[PDB]
Amino acid sequence: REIVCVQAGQCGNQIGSKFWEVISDEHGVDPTGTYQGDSDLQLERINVYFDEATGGRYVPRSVLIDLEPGTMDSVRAGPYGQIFRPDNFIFGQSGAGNNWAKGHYTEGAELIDSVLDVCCKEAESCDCLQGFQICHSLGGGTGSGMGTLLISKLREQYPDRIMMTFSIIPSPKVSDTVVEPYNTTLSVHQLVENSDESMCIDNEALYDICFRTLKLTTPTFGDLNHLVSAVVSGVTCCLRFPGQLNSDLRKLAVNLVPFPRLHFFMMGFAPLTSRGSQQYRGLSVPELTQQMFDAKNMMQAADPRHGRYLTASALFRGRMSTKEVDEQMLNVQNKNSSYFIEWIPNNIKSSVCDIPPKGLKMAVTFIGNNTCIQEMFRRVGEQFTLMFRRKAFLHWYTGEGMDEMEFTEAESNMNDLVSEYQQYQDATIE
Amino acid sequence: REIVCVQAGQCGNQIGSKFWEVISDEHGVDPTGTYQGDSDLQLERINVYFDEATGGRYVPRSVLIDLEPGTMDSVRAGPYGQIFRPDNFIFGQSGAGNNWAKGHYTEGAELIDSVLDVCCKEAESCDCLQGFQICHSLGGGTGSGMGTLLISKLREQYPDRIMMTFSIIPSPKVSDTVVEPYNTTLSVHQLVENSDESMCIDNEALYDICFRTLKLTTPTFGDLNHLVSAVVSGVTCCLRFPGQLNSDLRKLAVNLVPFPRLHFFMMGFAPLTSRGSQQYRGLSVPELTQQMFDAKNMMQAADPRHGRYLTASALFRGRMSTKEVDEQMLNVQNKNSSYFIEWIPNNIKSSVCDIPPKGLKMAVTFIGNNTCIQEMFRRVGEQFTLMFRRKAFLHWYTGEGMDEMEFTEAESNMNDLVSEYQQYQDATIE
Amino acid sequence: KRKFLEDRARQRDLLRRRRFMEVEEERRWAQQDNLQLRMANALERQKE
Amino acid sequence: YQQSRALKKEFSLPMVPGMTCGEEMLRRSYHRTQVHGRKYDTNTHIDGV
Amino acid sequence: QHNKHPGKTVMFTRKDPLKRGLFSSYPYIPE
Amino acid sequence: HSMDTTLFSDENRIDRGDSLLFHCVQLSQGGTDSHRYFFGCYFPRWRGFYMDEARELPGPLGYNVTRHFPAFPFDVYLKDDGEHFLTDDFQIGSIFTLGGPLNQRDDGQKRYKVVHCDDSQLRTRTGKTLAFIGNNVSGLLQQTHRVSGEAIDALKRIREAYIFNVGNGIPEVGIKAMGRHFRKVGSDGRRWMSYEGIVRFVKDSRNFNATLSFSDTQRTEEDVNTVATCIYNAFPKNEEECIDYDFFMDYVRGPMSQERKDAVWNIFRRMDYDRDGNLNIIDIQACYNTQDHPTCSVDHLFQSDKMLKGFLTIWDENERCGLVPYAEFLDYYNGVSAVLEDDKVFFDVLNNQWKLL
Amino acid sequence: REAICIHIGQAGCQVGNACWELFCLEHGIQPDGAMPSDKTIGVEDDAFNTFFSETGAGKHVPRAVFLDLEPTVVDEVRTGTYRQLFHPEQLISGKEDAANNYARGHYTIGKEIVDLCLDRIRKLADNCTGLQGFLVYHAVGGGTGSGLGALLLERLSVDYGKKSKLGYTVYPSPQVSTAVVEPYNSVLSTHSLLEHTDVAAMLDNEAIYDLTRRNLDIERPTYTNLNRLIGQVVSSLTASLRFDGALNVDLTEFQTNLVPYPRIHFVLTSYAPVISAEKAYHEQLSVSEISNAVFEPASMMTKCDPRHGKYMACCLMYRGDVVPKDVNAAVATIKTKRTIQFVDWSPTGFKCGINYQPPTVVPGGDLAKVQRAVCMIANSTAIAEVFARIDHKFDLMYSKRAFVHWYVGEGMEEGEFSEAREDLAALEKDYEEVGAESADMD
Amino acid sequence: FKQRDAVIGPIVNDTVDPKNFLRTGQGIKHIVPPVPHKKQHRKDFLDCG
Ligand SMILES: Nc1nc2c(ncn2[C@@H]2O[C@H](COP(=O)(O)OP(=O)(O)OP(=O)(O)O)[C@@H](O)[C@H]2O)c(=O)[nH]1
Ligand SMILES: Nc1nc2c(ncn2[C@@H]2O[C@H](COP(=O)(O)OP(=O)(O)O)[C@@H](O)[C@H]2O)c(=O)[nH]1
Ligand SMILES: Nc1nc2c(ncn2[C@@H]2O[C@H](COP(=O)(O)OP(=O)(O)O)[C@@H](O)[C@H]2O)c(=O)[nH]1
Ligand SMILES: [Mg+2]
Repeated sequence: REIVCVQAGQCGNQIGSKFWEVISDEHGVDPTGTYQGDSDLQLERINVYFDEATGGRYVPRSVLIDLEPGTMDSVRAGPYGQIFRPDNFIFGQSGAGNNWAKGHYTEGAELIDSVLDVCCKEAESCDCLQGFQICHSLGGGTGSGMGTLLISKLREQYPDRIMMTFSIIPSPKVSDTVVEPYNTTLSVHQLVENSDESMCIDNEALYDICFRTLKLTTPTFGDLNHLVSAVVSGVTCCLRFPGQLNSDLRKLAVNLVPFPRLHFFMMGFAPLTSRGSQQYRGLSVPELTQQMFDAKNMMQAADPRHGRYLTASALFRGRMSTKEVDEQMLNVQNKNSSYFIEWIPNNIKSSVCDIPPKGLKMAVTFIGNNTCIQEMFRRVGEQFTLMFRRKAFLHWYTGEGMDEMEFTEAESNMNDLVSEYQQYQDATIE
Repeated sequence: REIVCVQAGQCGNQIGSKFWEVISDEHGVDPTGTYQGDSDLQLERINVYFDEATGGRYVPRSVLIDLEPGTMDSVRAGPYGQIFRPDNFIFGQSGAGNNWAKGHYTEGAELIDSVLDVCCKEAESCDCLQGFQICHSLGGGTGSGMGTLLISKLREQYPDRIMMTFSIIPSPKVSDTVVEPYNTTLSVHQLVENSDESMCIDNEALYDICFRTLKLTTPTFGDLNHLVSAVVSGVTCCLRFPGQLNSDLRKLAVNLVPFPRLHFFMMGFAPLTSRGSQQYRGLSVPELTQQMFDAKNMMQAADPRHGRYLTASALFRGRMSTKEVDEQMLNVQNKNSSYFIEWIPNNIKSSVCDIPPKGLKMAVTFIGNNTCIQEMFRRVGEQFTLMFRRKAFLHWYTGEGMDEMEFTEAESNMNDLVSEYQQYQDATIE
Repeated sequence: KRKFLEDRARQRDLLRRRRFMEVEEERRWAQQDNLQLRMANALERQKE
Repeated sequence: YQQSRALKKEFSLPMVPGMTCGEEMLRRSYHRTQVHGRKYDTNTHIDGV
Repeated sequence: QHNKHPGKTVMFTRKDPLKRGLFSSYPYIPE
Repeated sequence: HSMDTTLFSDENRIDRGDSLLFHCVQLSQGGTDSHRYFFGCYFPRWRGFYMDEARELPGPLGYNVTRHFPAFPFDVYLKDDGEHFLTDDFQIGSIFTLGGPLNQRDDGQKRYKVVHCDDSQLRTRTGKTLAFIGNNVSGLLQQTHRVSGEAIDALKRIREAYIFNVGNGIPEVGIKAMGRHFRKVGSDGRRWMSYEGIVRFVKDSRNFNATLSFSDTQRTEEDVNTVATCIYNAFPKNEEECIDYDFFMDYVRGPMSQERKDAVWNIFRRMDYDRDGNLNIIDIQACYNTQDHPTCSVDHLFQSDKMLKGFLTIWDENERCGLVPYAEFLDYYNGVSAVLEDDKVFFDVLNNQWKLL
Repeated sequence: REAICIHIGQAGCQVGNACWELFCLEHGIQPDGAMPSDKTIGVEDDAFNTFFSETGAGKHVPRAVFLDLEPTVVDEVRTGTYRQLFHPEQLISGKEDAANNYARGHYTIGKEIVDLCLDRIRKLADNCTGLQGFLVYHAVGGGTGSGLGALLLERLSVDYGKKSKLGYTVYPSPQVSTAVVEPYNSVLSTHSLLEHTDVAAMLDNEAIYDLTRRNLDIERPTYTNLNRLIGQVVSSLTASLRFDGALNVDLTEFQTNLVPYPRIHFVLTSYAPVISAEKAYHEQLSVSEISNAVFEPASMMTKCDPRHGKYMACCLMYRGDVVPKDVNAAVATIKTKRTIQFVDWSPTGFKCGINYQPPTVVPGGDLAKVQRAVCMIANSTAIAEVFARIDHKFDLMYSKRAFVHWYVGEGMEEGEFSEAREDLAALEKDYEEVGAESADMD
Repeated sequence: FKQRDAVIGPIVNDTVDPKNFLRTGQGIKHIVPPVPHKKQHRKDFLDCG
């Protein structure tokens, strides 16, 4: 049961570099690729993310794509950069310019065949292939355009597998790019047709996590990308270690998505402890559950108090009783019953895995499907309508060749997604 | 079972010198002709390419022909030049001038009798004669004209043997000679009637092999001719070493050619991989098959994706299991079924030989009969028609004496070859 | 019966030994290829 | 009972999802080397003979 | 001024939330 | 041309190469270290060699496949005196050490013993005459060392005191309890003796004592301190001032052949169904053979079940958790091997003792 | 004499580990399969035979298959302590799970695997000479347990015919729950269990958690405790085949005495001396006290109260040092009680069995060592309350088609939901009708 | 027992045009055709008399 990773654009390549550092650390792989680990439990599932090269070595099943190699030169120069296969780096000769149409239509069609050749070579090497995993930002240029292009091609070629994306979405307070509403709207239109499950992260939520919870004096993008790599490596943990109640990506999808358009989820990771307070709170399943539901620990700007939970999932790592997990999930559902959709009798799935991450006694990752996500799309649609009515920057996209009708389709589809969420929020038994 | 080699023109003599270096290395023959090998397996089939001279020495059964001795004087001065029999070098006193008619009619008919006398002496010296093998370029002058003259004479005198050719053909992007379309068209007209099996190589394709796959910083014609000599010595390996499933040139022809005009093949050799990359990918039978079908590893500019495979052959060298070979060839035929002609139930023949080339764990040479070769002939016919309407450079050929009807028949015959390939591509059962 | 059982034990031991020897040969070849690659790289650097 | 020629190997602390400091800011020169568009071999390390 | 997460904490739990450690209990019926 | 040729056989290749394959085991008192297996190869062209570790794990189709990872990567290693490793250093029964651990599976320097050697593809046999085989400076130090006679007399009287007082005239149980305070195994792979441990050891012989008056207690303390000082200074010390347990039992128990150690380890391997270093007391109860013993079958002087209970008594941790480590088993069989002289008697009683499959 | 065990999915394999641990320790087979030749009383002494067969070299191997779609649990068995006990062919594992979808297990993936399982079961059934039933362990809450369990029971029922099939089944608990789609899988499972099982025993984890908290003194229980209790129950029921006793009970006698009508085959199970070692020194444990214990609802392994219904038949298994006169006095005391009621058409409500072998003690276990125990299986109308709550939860979700597109995509008609829900409604009405006192002339 | 296959890779240059943009409801759906199955109602209905 093998996962294939794709890293696209600057954000994607940097997060991927930190992810593969975290994964190589957990399995005890030296940056030369030699296994130096200390338990058989590490070796028996190494195949899930690594392929074996001759006399010891392991290589990571990842494709790196970007339109200008600058980020790739930074990752190759990094401390773990040597592990990556040279043939797996695909690049053009000029940048995306933060423009969706350029990234999708001009350099996209030029590069895409070499990316599909690498992705097929990587997928067909697996003895049994599990879903794909993609990291990119939606506000950028090559991230949005090449991510959605590649996703559409892989969905044509592998329609029976799972398609999973991790995605960075524009903050509500400060933009990093002026033309963000167009790129976001078009990318969400592509995702709602093509994707099976999508996670959304706001950089503002990670900044507030770092400053309030971890009280870091001088955080850097390495810390934010470490938090993301921690949750990403946590969702798959039950795939690759033994446990009392095994779980799988398809089982999460089957339990989380009630209807096929409603596949956008909130993410969190629980055992964040402040730099000077570990003496004040012992580890326990209640403590993890309390942090798990605190909105302070959620990586999106929308708050649960304005919506209702359709479904949620918790994956526990560590040696613990099943009774405490079940009774905690019962107590939280019973005490807060107004925030759970009433025509579903139990919204939370639990799973338990024996092997915690190194240096932590226990950990949990939380995935939540909540209707308050509709507030983000409404805000993006407002900003899109403000820009489009005045043709604010439209000549770039139209000059590349886009039909204006594409923009009205994407707006209508997002507005219908918001309406569908609002209708399911206020549904009743009668 | 003895093969006789013919080397014609500059390209042929240069490739031949490197080929006989490779063969002398594989059988451990010193440049003085003394056997210095380290296994009996080398000696027991030495007769296939060498004759025995007195008190130890071996001499190679090859004829070198050219119209100006410059190349021959360069190869004779080379490090292995002494091995060649002095009486086997035949040369004139003035060049072919890159003109087919000069090479075929004036100096060709002048020299050809001394070449036929040497070839007959060599054929009648064998205890049992296998087919002839000839290396030449089609774009040149003496190579094309005198090579095809000699081919016609040998087919008159030895119609029951095999005729095999390795031939260099003009690149689609840059010409090495201005009058290439005439010489190529007339030579292909001669070959399709006379030849039994013809292999085609683009120098541009070898450049792309070196740059993309091998990443050489400063390649030289010695490297291109080494790749060709490697493949050439690989096709004959099962003739001259033991194995689990023996094969032969006649058996290859019987399995590859469905109808007698369809005898033009694509070539490839698999364990090509750059010195930087080799740490990242181990050799294995799936790996050889993956490289084997990658159009990147094929020595012609036409790509298989625009055509369909009628037949293919793979020759494996080494001690290996038959299960992986047979099941890999089945899996490739089943998964890519649209690229395989559907009215043949199995398109691939396999063969297995115990002895790999020195310093490689495993190797395969691939021969493919694919309809996408029709686009190359169409391109040559287009350029020929462009030149002929304007009578381009025709006075050279007409002044030597050629009738224009040769040009109109050769153009018509190539056009009919393109049409017949196109009809079998789109044929159906009904 | 005792003789048959001890013969079967010896046969099983031989089978296990062969299965180990295969992997040993694999590893030895890998090391040889690595050293060959090292020498080729050194030659290229000197020429440059 | 003395240690022989080969040396002890040291292993670094685990990577907890929190509790990391800004070690990337301790450098004082951030020149970037072009590898992909220029070097055919890239920065592949091959050991000495 | 530092920006803040716009969500306030609502959900609360406790250790050992069940009554006497039992999920449910049957009533007493006399005789 | 035989019918059982593999891919890398010389009959299937033109090129040739030289090498030397070998298998190794680890010399340690730890239970888990006994199950491990290693293999490697030696290249005399560069005088460099590597070594791997082999493990058995379930495969993709269900049956077990073997997996390996480096334990010592390719390098040109040197001895303690700087000389290189020649071909003669990899003979059967050669003990050598290379250096500190290079992975996380070990915690200290360890010794390795070659158990198998193959030279079907070796063409350069190098060897230095009048030289020691392997890297075994500790064994040379033990061979060249000499101990004092009064130390041997002190250990003789101490052994007598344990055999009578701590046992009940049964020498095996007496010798077994003699190494009770030195059960812990260090990162080196061998057990160490401290001076305070030696003082506690000598005091437990129940021989240096008298009436509970103050002067008599002081005299007994002085006597036991003098004896412990005499024993402690007669053996070589390492850093942190400790001596070796194996060299101690070389003069308490005596020399022991390799065959006896192999048979004891084979019994331990058969009885251990997990791959930890512990035995369960229920397995010992089920696999012992009190029933066919002649003192219970033909003489009827002892009862079978009572003698079984008495045998279960002697283990130090039978009433609390029921786990018997490797060191306790080896101590019991050290006593057993010390008691008997002849080889065939030892092997017969060893086979009759346990009714394993 | 012989019985074959079939373990399906995660719960069934994990319960199998505890069962075979217990049966090994009770008979005396070592983990590598070898009796010391002392644990038996002489030659012609064949008690293991119900569960083990010996090879000609004297190794023992057990009469079981392990079925799973994911490798991990079976690979844990392959790498664990009992590696040498099982035959490698017996441990069957697929590549990927049924992802909590009954439709995926039944139609897509189990359909590929079912003939290998049937061939293995055939290889077991050929090595028997008095096979008298199949024991099946599975959970109906998960995808492969429901779908492949149903498909396999259908195939077994066609191929073997009259041979009995007894199921131990983990049903979705009434308020502890682990996955959202549990009601759909449990509803679809129950149709097959209705048609293709002779007696079905129902279990809920919430009841065994309550029992281990209340009676045992365990603050933080886990699934291994529940599995040890299940293993004890199975050992008690099969002890009647394996050891000497005053009143033996063959597996056909259970079906003859306990089942009044062919649809009325769902039974409650309870076990009496669940007690800790520290508690054991404060209390005597007489026959009448444990007989009084098996009738309290705090003793039950399913969350239902039998005081809300009427008993039709009870089967009481006593093992250990018991005398029949004390069993008769106990049963007469139970009969006097006013809160225990039997339907008026069942006057002779009890079947008794008495076996001399006391229950075995497992080294890591949590039960005390006791000289006697009693185990009860009983048929009661109270079970109708369990179906009403599952059916209500199904109706709540299905009113909005909450998840149906997964099931329809993996190959199932929407009609199958309504059919199954109506079949459970008819089963509910059967339990209403059978429990109605007498009749009327008009 | 399936072992890995070999793929030659497709060509998708000419399939991307700005005039053929994605529309609503055009996503790729994998729907397995339904296969009917028989059922066996061996158990008789309740006959309590
Ligand atoms: N008593 C007990 N219940 C268990 C055990 N394992 C899982 N369960 C319960 O059974 C249900 C889950 O069923 P599973 O066995 O995991 O389902 P499955 O057979 O693996 O089906 P798939 O998920 O499709 O592979 C939940 O209600 C769990 O609480 C166990 O070991 N003992
Ligand atoms: N978390 C995180 N966000 C990033 C990183 N790099 C860029 N971003 C964000 O991603 C958006 C910019 O997209 P970008 O990656 O530059 O798009 P591209 O030009 O197509 O590669 C902005 O919101 C950045 O704040 C990173 O390393 N980590
Ligand atoms: N691959 C390869 N091609 C060659 C070599 N020498 C010449 N050619 C090609 O052959 C063609 C020239 O033909 P040439 O041999 O000069 O014809 P000739 O004058 O009749 O001998 C050009 O396309 C050259 O690029 C060689 O050593 N290797
Ligand atoms: Mg499962």
